[PDB]
Amino acid sequence: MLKYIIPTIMLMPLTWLSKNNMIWVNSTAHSLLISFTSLLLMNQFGDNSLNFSLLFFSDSLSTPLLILTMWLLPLMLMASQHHLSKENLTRKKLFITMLISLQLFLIMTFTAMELILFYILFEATLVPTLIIITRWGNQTERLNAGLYFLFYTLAGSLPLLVALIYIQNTVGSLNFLMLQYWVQPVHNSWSNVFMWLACMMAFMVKMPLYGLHLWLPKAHVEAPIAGSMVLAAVLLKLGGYGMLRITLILNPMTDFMAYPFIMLSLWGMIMTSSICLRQTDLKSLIAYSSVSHMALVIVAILIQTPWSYMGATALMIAHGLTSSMLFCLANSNYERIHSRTMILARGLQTLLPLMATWWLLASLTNLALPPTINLIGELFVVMSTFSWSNITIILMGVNMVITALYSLYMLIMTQRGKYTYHINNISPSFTRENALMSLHILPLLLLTLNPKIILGPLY
Amino acid sequence: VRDHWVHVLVPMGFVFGYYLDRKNDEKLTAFRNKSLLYKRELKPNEEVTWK
Amino acid sequence: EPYPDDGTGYGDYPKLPDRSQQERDPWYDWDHPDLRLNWGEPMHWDLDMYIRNRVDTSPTPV
Amino acid sequence: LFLITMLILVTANNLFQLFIGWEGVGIMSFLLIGWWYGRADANTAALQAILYNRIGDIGFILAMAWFLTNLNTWDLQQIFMLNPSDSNMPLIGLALAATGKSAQFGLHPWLPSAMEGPTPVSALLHSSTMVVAGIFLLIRFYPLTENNKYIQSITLCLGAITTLFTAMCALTQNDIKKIIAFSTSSQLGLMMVTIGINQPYLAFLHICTHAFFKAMLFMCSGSIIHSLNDEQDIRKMGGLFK
Amino acid sequence: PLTLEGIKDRVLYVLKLYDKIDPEKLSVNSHFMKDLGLDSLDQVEIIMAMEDEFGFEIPDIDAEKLMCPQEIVDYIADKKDVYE
Amino acid sequence: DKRFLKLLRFYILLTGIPVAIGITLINVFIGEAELAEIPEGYVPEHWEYFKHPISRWIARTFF
Amino acid sequence: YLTHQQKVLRLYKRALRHLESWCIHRDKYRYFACLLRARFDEHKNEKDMVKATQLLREAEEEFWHGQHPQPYIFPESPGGTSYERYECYKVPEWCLDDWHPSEKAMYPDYFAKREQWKKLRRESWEREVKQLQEETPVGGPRTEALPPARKQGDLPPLWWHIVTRPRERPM
Amino acid sequence: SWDKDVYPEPPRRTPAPSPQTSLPNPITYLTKAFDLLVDRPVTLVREFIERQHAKNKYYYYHREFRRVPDITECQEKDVLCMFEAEMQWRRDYKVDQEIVNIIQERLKACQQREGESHRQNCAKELEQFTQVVKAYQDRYHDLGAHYSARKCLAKQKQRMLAERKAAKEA
Amino acid sequence: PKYEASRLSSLPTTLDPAEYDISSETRKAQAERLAIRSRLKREYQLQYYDPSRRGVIEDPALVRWTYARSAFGIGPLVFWYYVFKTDRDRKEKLIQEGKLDRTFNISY
Amino acid sequence: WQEDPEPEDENLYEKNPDSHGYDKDPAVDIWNMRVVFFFGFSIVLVLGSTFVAYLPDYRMQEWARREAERLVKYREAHGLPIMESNCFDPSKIQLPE
Ligand SMILES: CCCCCCCCCCCCO[C@@H]1O[C@H](CO)[C@@H](O[C@H]2O[C@H](CO)[C@@H](O)[C@H](O)[C@H]2O)[C@H](O)[C@H]1O
Ligand SMILES: CCCCCCCCCCCCO[C@@H]1O[C@H](CO)[C@@H](O[C@H]2O[C@H](CO)[C@@H](O)[C@H](O)[C@H]2O)[C@H](O)[C@H]1O
Ligand SMILES: CCCCCCCCCCCCO[C@@H]1O[C@H](CO)[C@@H](O[C@H]2O[C@H](CO)[C@@H](O)[C@H](O)[C@H]2O)[C@H](O)[C@H]1O
Ligand SMILES: CCCCCCCCCCCCO[C@@H]1O[C@H](CO)[C@@H](O[C@H]2O[C@H](CO)[C@@H](O)[C@H](O)[C@H]2O)[C@H](O)[C@H]1O
Ligand SMILES: CCCCCCCCCCCCO[C@@H]1O[C@H](CO)[C@@H](O[C@H]2O[C@H](CO)[C@@H](O)[C@H](O)[C@H]2O)[C@H](O)[C@H]1O
Repeated sequence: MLKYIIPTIMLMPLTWLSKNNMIWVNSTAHSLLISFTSLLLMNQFGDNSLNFSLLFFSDSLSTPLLILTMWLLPLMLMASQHHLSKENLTRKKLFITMLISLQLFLIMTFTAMELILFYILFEATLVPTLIIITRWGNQTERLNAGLYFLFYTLAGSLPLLVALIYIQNTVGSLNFLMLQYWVQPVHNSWSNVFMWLACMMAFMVKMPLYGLHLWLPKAHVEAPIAGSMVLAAVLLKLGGYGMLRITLILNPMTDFMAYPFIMLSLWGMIMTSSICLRQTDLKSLIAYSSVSHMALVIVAILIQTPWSYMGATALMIAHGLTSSMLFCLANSNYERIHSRTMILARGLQTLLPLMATWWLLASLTNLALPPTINLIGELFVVMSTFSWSNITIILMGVNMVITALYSLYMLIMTQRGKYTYHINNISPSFTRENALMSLHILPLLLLTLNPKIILGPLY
Repeated sequence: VRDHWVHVLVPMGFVFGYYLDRKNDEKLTAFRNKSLLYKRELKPNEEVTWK
Repeated sequence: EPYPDDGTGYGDYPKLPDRSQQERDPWYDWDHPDLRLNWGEPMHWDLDMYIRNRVDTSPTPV
Repeated sequence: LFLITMLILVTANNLFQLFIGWEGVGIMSFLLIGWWYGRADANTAALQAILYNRIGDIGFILAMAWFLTNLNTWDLQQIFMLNPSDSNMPLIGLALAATGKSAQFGLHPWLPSAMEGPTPVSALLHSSTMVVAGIFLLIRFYPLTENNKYIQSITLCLGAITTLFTAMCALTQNDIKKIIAFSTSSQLGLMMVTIGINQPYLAFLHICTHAFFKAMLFMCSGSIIHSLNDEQDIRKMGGLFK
Repeated sequence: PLTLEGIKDRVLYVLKLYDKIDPEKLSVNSHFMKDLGLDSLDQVEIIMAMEDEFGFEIPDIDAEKLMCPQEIVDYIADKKDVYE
Repeated sequence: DKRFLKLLRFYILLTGIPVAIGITLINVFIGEAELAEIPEGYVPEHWEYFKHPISRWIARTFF
Repeated sequence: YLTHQQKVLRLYKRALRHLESWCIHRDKYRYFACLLRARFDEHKNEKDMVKATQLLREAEEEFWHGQHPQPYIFPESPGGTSYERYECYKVPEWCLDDWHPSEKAMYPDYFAKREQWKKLRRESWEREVKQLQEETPVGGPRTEALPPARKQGDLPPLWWHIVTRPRERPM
Repeated sequence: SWDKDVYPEPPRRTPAPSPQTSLPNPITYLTKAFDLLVDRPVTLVREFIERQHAKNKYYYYHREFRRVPDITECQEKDVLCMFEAEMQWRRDYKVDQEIVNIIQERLKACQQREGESHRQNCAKELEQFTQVVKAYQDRYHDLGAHYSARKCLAKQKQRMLAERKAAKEA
Repeated sequence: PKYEASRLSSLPTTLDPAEYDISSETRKAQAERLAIRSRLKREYQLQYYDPSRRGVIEDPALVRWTYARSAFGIGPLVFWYYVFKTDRDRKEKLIQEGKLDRTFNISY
Repeated sequence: WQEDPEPEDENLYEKNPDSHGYDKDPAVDIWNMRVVFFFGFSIVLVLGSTFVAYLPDYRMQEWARREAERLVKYREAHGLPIMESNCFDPSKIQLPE
């Protein structure tokens, strides 16, 4: 993985040694080159994972998440450089450095063989993410958003550390390849019940599980655009990736331990989808939309079927592009009217015809129109949970209806109707913004032609 | 060139990273041509099956 | 008139009549004609439920 | 695009490809019903069509899930070959999906509301594209429904209540486009009745014949409306014979 | 395509088919109350015929103010964007 | 809006057309490999287990 | 807010429109419209205003019972089939400010005339604000009525968004 | 182009034309037009391409995996042996998935091919499909997303113990 | 037959008994309401008509609304828990007994 | 206190009507559009989509099919079951009891 670690590290001297007016050009250009080389990780085999060294490996689960991570860095750079234009040069370079350091931790997190190494990197992502929100958010309550985000995580992550160290003592190793062969069944006991919860609750908070989700809308409303993009697209999936890995060593106890979380997820997805129908902050609506989509991922992971794991992988990738695109669309309006209130600026299709098309496409993928990979992932989960219990189709189907309702409600409210009379600063869409939207949706739709590369190891 | 010398940094980082990935495989050759699956007789001009 | 003092969390936000925006005079020169609101007037707590695309409370002939 | 999504639906040989067309016509109808997007009632009607059709889509995904779980397939060829006898659940799902798509009683109001769209939309929506898709889906599955008396009884009564209720609504409507829309709902109910008496090929013949004169009636109403400067109330027409 | 003269011709044409108005006394400036002796019930019926003549509604708040043919011509011209 | 779509079209076609032409020439003049039994005593290279010339170039160069 | 006279006149118009929805045919409507008018003319000279209010209240109870459930609506009136149909084509005039110079070059005459209006607006604004200050009592406006211009060369205060509003059929 | 034994088709029986009308058959003239205007130019382009292909004949091979000891022969926790056995079991699992896919393709082709007589004439395919699905279900069903040769063996031994008990009670 | 108002169908204004008895106190209140409306209208209009203004006219009423709004918990989880748990216990019991049909079920 | 007033929002189009929205300096703005469009669309999306389209048998699903065809041919030619229930030979298993 050094061919990705080192050039990512070199982005830092590139940014600091660039001419003052070239920092965005150079960092964007070279981060795109790193993203191109990331496609060499597609050398996956049917039986064995791609095991580079004693520290790093890449299977079909981590590879799509790696590609998404390195694709997202140039997009965040493009999305950030406008609202940071007045920032002084050193603080701009520090901002870009946080984004680069976030990529560094993320690609190492997704490729670590040993689970303590994954833990340290998994925890290290907190620092630049917290700094990005509290330093470069606009509003007063970004400070509280940082503390909620920080302490929700550490409330779950410290028990995980204790469990991980306990598991190594008992088993002798935390190398994930070793765990596949030395794994032993988890028998029933109160000790194993708390081992299970310690192994899982940290990832539940990240997803976030319904009932542990209130940090997320708080974080999004305060974060700058790049913060929301990485948070929605990658940082949530750290918990999804963590669960997909650690469930290996939790059988058969997951059989009955999953129930309360499945109930929270299955009911939570309806609750959060309904909440979206009444949200007045556009960013908060997209944040609640993520909670609803990630509830499906949690169910998929917990029921542990080949179909559910494939759906979970596709849903995680598909949501990452879709939700990141929606924050970018929401942010493009915000950079004109300086408000996140959804009802403030209406009828924008009359004023911004092509941005209306991007809104339309983002909404269509959000409601999982066939054959977008959004639907492929959702459909696979719906398929698998029906076998788990046929009654789940009722909650799955109802959630589909509500998702279509709030997705299109977003579109109708902001883009259709009459334009607000007094808002007279809706300038034409910039090339940067149109490129940013298209750099989300085009790869997302191209993945329809070859979905297999996002379906994960169970494919 | 003082104008564009910084544009070799990430490309050089990739070459160095590629080279170090290859050197690490040289430390993991304990089973080269020894797995039951792939073990064979060396070809006449072959020193090692992979490198 | 505020909402009744409970833990519900309305604070001092006024309790306004539970009527749809469809019931407002369509001929009056509203600052927001699509919503039938004037700039500065207090908005119903459930305005987003009472827009013309959603819940209608208009009198019915039956 | 609306025509293309329909031809995907009609030529589909597996349920996933059919679902692509199913949802495609749904979203194209959303875009065309809400053509005049500055009008709140147009946006409301467009979203209403999405709402009712996604309720019927619950049936579609149920049938997809049953067929995969129990028959290991989404291909029509394998489903008909395995010929399940306990087909109550998959067919109830298909009937629900047909009820939304073909505006049968219960999920019926969206079809008359769809008159918000420009008249050519109504002509194509009601004749050769969206609304007959629900009927077409059930005709595609006659190898299963012809062996299920319980499913036949359900579709029979659903069509009967539909054909009578919507024809009764049409008796008093004053908007010319709504009278024709309720005529389509009633004609759809008759098609559902034909499915209920185990006459799938007759139901299919009515789809074809209906397309010609229903699309003509809309085009004639559009001719009148255009000549009367967008008047659609029949109480303000009259004396147009010559 | 409406014209200021075209609108005026049709407004007076309608009024000249109203038995309570004598077509000889009618001009564009005739007040419906002071010159023609009509009442406010009559005025409501005149506005209704204008709505029927041109096929659009004049809201009650505006209609009550239109007391002569010229004010109707002005009102119709303003809502239809007729400048000639 | 029109300028963006022209730029998008130009930069997609800037390499798209050369790649589309390159694929056609490779298919026409090099063509695909033909399946054969492994000759007795022959050890194929790992990239000789793939049929399309671009695929076996990818396997040879990068994988 | 509405006078008694306004309420009676509103009811008469509303009653006549619903009666037409029922009658449909013009000859039938003419007959029943005259009968309806005679019901209003009967109590035209009622000077007891408590009795007059009773007459109107019963009349409105009668109207609610006898109204058409699907009355005729003019196509572009609120609730009609063409209401707001053309809003999507209405584009505010400030949007032209953002036109690219090559787009503006396609209409040199139009954009020179637009500059004169923008100059007229800029030079008038201070006098409009001043006129409104002088004519507004201490408490502020008590009604929404706006005044005319009082001198020569003055424009009626707050005219721009009335005068330059989109055409009803803008495209 | 493919093995006719793997993907069999019965011999085809096409009736000869037997016109009972003096009117010309439009399909016959469209068929001749299609041959002249579509097939021949298409065939000419293809023959040029194949001529280029014959100048550069090169081969690819189907990879052969030697057999290695199964998980049954692996000492507990001996990852070097377990690894090779696990990889072999995973390759076999993918192969068995494609064996089922072949049999399902046979069944579906027969259903379409036999038309309104499929229910009777596709019985042999239906039976073969029924058996392979049962064998496939026994091997791999209910293992879960974290499947392994170990879990697969545990299932077989559970099945073998249930079969030994039932035979004993008989 | 009198009108019965409902939550989703209001009393018509022409049928409302308080619309025909308007006293001096009621008229005074209406004037006070019109005065508040007119004052806000002028404040809005002086900005909306200002030729030099480019941007958004911030509405404190809108801000108060979003601020106020941005400021049945185990029962359904328990209910759904017993629905799915009861269903899966029943299903598991039948599979162990062989009484559930899974003849062609090889996708999960 | 003593504090600066809030700056007024700036429209990039007023000074540069040809702005791509990347930078106030037109030369930098044009360069930044070019790298994004070239490295984003011309390289990663176009060449990356081509690279993915031609991956050498991603995860052996083509090899598996060929191998399945070889085994189905062999087993049917020798009167063997297409597939056996048992994944592992019973002879190599010692059951408990
Ligand atoms: C002996 C062990 C220590 C090994 C140290 C090896 C590195 C030594 C570097 C010495 C040269 C430092 O160079 C000095 O700092 C920076 C970047 O270089 C330059 O100035 C910089 O200003 C801005 C950034 O703020 C940019 O335009 C650009 O990065 C550069 O011009 C100075 O003009 C140069 O005088
Ligand atoms: C959101 C959080 C969700 C939390 C979900 C909580 C699930 C609770 C699971 C309860 C079962 C716990 O595990 C249970 O522990 C006891 C320990 O005494 C074990 O039982 C053991 O102790 C008891 C003593 O009472 C003995 O009778 C028994 O012989 C012995 O084996 C059980 O074999 C095991 O089933
Ligand atoms: C291995 C892959 C590496 C890919 C890296 C891609 C980075 C692309 C960045 C391009 C940005 C170029 O931006 C700018 O263009 C020209 C280059 O002559 C120069 O601009 C100007 O510089 C001096 C004069 O001042 C002249 O020599 C030059 O002719 C002139 O154009 C700037 O010095 C450079 O900063
Ligand atoms: C569309 C642009 C895509 C750019 C990326 C692809 C660039 C390179 C693509 C084609 C490279 C040439 O393709 C290559 O040609 C020869 C066939 O002549 C093959 O080579 C094989 O046959 C040739 C003889 O013909 C001999 O060297 C030998 O028998 C064997 O190695 C390679 O296995 C094939 O991969
Ligand atoms: C999505 C595309 C991303 C593109 C990113 C571009 C990064 C640049 C990577 C260049 C790597 C070239 O690396 C070099 O290629 C040659 C190809 O002859 C390989 O050459 C070797 O390949 C195999 C290895 O068993 C054998 O055929 C033989 O040993 C030799 O030919 C070398 O093993 C490799 O060191």
